[PDB]
Amino acid sequence: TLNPSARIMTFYPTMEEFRNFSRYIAYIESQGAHRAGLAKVVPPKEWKPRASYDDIDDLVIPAPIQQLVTGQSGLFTQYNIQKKAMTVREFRKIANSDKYCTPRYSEFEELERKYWKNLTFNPPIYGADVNGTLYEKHVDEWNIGRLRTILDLVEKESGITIEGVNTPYLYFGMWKTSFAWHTEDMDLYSINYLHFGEPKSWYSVPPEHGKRLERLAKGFFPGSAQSCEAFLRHKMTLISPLMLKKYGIPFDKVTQEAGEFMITFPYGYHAGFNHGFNCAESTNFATRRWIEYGKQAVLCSCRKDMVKISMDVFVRKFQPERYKLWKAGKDNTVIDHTLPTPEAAEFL
Amino acid sequence: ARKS
Ligand SMILES: O=C(O)CNC(=O)C(=O)O
Ligand SMILES: [Cl-]
Ligand code: NI
Ligand SMILES: [Zn+2]
Repeated sequence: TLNPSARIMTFYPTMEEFRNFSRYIAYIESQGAHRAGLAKVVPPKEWKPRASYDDIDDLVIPAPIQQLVTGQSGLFTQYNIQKKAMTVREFRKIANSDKYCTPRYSEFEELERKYWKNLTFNPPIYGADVNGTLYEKHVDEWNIGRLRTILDLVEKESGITIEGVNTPYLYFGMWKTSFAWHTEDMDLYSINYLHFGEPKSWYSVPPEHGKRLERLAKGFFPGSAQSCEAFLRHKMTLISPLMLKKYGIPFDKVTQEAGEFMITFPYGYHAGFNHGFNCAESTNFATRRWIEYGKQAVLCSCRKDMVKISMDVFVRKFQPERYKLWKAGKDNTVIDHTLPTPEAAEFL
Repeated sequence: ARKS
C-alpha cells in the first residue's frame, strides 16, 4: 500500500500546487499521508502569511494557562490554572526569561529526555486558545481563517460559529508547554501553522491503531474512563513514548519548525510540546472522508457545552441515499482508515 | 461551545 509503515510524511508543494488547499490535502492522502495521523507540509519559500511579527506586542492573551502536571512512570495528568490576562510582550518576556527558558541541549533526543524528565516541575504558562489570526487579509493561500472546506457548511447553511473549530486560534508557547493526547473535536482534521519562534514537537498514533491507545489509557485511568468514555477529549492525559513503546502502541514523532504546517487527520491521536517561545495558529477542517468519522465520533458525556456538530446537514447533502437509514439508527458503515478521501481519485 |  501507500506508506505501509504509516510513518509521518513531509511534503513540499510548488506555489501552483499550494494554491488549492482542499486539492492538495486530497493529493497527500493519495500518497498515504493520512495513515500516520499526522503530516508536515512545507510551504514554498516565496510564501509568507505576514511581513513582520514585531507589531503584535500589544496583542492580548485573555486567558493564559499555567499547566500543573502530576504523575509518574510515564503517565501524567495535566491541570490548568487560568492566569490573569497579559500581552504578547509580557508573555514573551516571561517565556524568554531565565527560569522558564529552554535548557541547553545538543540534539532533539536530549531535549525530549529533559521534557519527559522535567514535565512535572516548574509549571509553565501556555498562551492558549486566543481568538485571532496573524494572517494578513490579502493572503489567499492556506489561510487558516478561511480554508473554504465543507466544514463551512456548519456556518453558511446552519449559522453556527464554533470558536477554534471553524474560526482560528493562536497559541503562544514557552518551553515545556504541552498538548495532551487527543483527536480533534468530532474527529475532524486540524491544520497548524507555526508563525515564528522555537519548534513544536509532535507524537502521533496511526488512526488504524487509535483504539489500542484508548484501551491503554482506559487501563491506566479506570476512574476517568468510568466517569466519561471519551475522557481523552478532556485533553488532560500525557503518556510518554517509552510507555507507548512498552505496551506496543505504534507511534511516530516529528518536529515542526517555524514556517511549517502540520495536518492532523480524522481520528489521529496526537500530543506534543513546545521547545521555547513561539506562536502557532490553528483551526479544524473537513473533507468528504471526514463525514463518516463525524457520524461515528465518540463524544464527551460528562462536561457542559462540549463541541457537538449536528451531522444531519452533511449526511443529507453528501450521503442522500443513506440518510433515511442513518436517521433510523440503522447505518452500520465500517470505516477503513487506510482509504483516501474520494477527492483523491484523480491522483490515483 | 468552543475549542478548549
Ligand atoms: O498547538 C497546540 O497546542 C496543539 N495543536 C493541536 O493539537 C492541533 O493543531 O491539532
Ligand atoms: Cl483513574
Ligand atoms: Ni489537536
Ligand atoms: Zn467527559
